[PDB]
Amino acid sequence: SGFRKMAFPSGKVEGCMVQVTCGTTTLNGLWLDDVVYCPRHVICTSEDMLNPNYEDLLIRKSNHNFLVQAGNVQLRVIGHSMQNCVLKLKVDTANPKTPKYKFVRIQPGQTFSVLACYNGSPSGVYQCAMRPNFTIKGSFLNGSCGSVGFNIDYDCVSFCYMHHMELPTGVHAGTDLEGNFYGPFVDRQTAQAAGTDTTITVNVLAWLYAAVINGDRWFLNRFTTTLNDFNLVAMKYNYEPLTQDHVDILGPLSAQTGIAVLDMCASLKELLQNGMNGRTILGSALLEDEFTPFDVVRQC
Amino acid sequence: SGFRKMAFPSGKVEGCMVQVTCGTTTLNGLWLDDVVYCPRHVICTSEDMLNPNYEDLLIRKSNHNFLVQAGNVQLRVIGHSMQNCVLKLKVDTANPKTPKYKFVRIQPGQTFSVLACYNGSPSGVYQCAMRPNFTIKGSFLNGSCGSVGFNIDYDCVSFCYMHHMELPTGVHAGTDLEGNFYGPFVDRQTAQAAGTDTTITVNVLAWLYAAVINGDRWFLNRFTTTLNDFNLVAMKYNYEPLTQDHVDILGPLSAQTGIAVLDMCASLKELLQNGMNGRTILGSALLEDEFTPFDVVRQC
Repeated sequence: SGFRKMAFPSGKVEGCMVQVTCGTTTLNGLWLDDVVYCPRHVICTSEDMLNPNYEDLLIRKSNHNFLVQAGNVQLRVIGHSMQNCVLKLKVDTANPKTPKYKFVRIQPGQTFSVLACYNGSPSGVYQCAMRPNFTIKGSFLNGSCGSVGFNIDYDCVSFCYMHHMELPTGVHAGTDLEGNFYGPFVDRQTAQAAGTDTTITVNVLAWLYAAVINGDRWFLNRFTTTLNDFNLVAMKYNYEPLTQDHVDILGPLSAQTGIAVLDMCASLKELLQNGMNGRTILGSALLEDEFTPFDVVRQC
Repeated sequence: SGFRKMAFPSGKVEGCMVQVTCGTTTLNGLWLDDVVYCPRHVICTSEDMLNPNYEDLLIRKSNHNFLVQAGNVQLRVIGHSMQNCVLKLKVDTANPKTPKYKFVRIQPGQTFSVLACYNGSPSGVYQCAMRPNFTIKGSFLNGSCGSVGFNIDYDCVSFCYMHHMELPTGVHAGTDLEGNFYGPFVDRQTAQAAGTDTTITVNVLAWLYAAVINGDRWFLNRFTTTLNDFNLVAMKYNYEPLTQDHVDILGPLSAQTGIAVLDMCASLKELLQNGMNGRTILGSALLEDEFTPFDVVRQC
C-alpha cells in the first residue's frame, strides 16, 4: 500500500476563505452562513501590537471600516463583534458554498489539515499535529493570519484552529473558532514561551503499527514490558506518559497486526535506549508522532 | 516562517473525480468536458491481469458496459476508445466543474500533488516526486487506481499522472493523461523491476537553501568545490549528476541567501561523507529530495 502524511481534501474549505482588510492590515477570514470569522488583530497596526487595548481599538471602528472581499465580490458588513480573540463580522449574504460544519476544540496530540492562505486565496494544504505545549510547527508567512485548520468526517467539516501568530522561537499559536487560544498565549507582540515540547507517545505507537502493516519490522524485538516501567523510560526521553485510555485506542491496530500494545511499547523502549542505528522506518530516520491511531486506520 | 511539505489545494480536482465500473471492477476516473479518462485495466478481471490482450477484451465491450457515476448521478456513454493505456469514455454531459486544464508529461525529479480516491470519492491529498527511475512512493489501496496527480498555476490545473499499479516491491507506477507509462512499465501483473532509485541532487540543494532561510545552518562549512569533483562524490552515494542547467535553476535561491551554488555543493559533500551525526535539518534526520527549487521559492 505505502504510507504518506495526508491532508483532507480542501475544496469544502476553499469555498469559505475570504480577505478581510481594516486599515492597511489585510488577512484571511472564514465565511460561514452570514458571518465572517477572523483574528481580532486585523484592527491593529504594527505599532499597536506591542500593547493593544482591543476594546478601545475596536470602539474606533464602525461596520464600514471592514472590507470583506470574496474573490471579486465585496460583502456588506451589517454587524461586528469580538468574541474572545476572534472578530465576528455579520454580513448581508449567506455563503452559498457553506458546507455542513461544526466548531470543535481539539486536544493536544490530535491532528488536522491546514489550508494556508494569502489575501483570502488558498495556496497550500498540509497535515499537522497540535503539540503537547499547544503550539504547531507550521508554514505561515505574513498575510497567512486567519488560515484555518479542520477535520472532515462524511461531508461535515469540523473547524478546530485559526492561525494568529508566530512566536519569537518560530513556532505557531492560534485559537479555536470561539477565539480561545490553545496554550497560555495572548495576541500581543511580547516575548512568550512555550513549555517543553514532548513527543506524542500514542501517535508513535500508531506509526509503528503502520510500519508493521507495510512490512517494516526489523524493530520488533523479543522483549515485553509494563505500562509503569515503560513510563519511567518515557520520562527520560520527553515522551508523554501513556495511559489505559491510550492502550484501548490502539486495540484495533493490536487486533489487526497480532501484536499486543505492551510488546510494541517494548520495541519503542529499545529504539529510545539504542536509537535507530542509521536504519529507517517507513522511509524516516526519526520516530514520527504526527499520525493518530484514527489516521492510521483511515489510511490502512 | 517554517517549512512543510505542502500539496496544492485540491478543490478544482475534487469536482472532476468520478467512479467507473465495468464488470465487478470499479475504479476512479477524471471527468473533463464530455470525456472520462480512466486506466484501461478497468476492463480486466483479476484473471485477465496475468496476460491481458487489451484489444480483444475491449472488443467484447460496448458503450453500455461502462457505468460512470458522478456522486449520485449517472452519465450516458456515447463513445469509447483506448489511447495507449487510458480509456477515453465520451459522455453526453460536459462537466460543469471542469477547470481550465492542460495535460503535461513531467520529467523525473519534478513534484506534484496526488488526490487519492476510492469509488470516485477523494479521501486524501499529498505532495510527492516522480523518482529518477520513474516510480513514485505513494499511498494507494485497492480502489485507488485512476487517482490523479496535478500541479496548479493561476487557476490552470496541469494534469501529469494517473495511478495504474503497485509493483511487487510496493512502489507505484502510472501514466500521463495520454496513457503513456512513465518508465518501462506495462499494465500487467508480472514481475517488473525499477532501476536503482537515485537521489534528486538539485532538490536536495533547494532544501538546504530553504534550511538556511529558516535559520538552520550548522551544516554550512568553510570549504568550496567544483562541479566535476562534486559529481565524483555524487556517483558514490547514488545522487543524480548535477549539470549547469541545475546550477542556473538555483540562481534565485543563491541570490537570496548570499551563498553560491558550489559552496552549497561543498556543504552537501561533507554531509554525504560524514553524515548528519545525529543532528537534524528542518526537523529531518535525512536529506529531503522532494522539493524542487520552484517549490522552495513558492513557499518562501
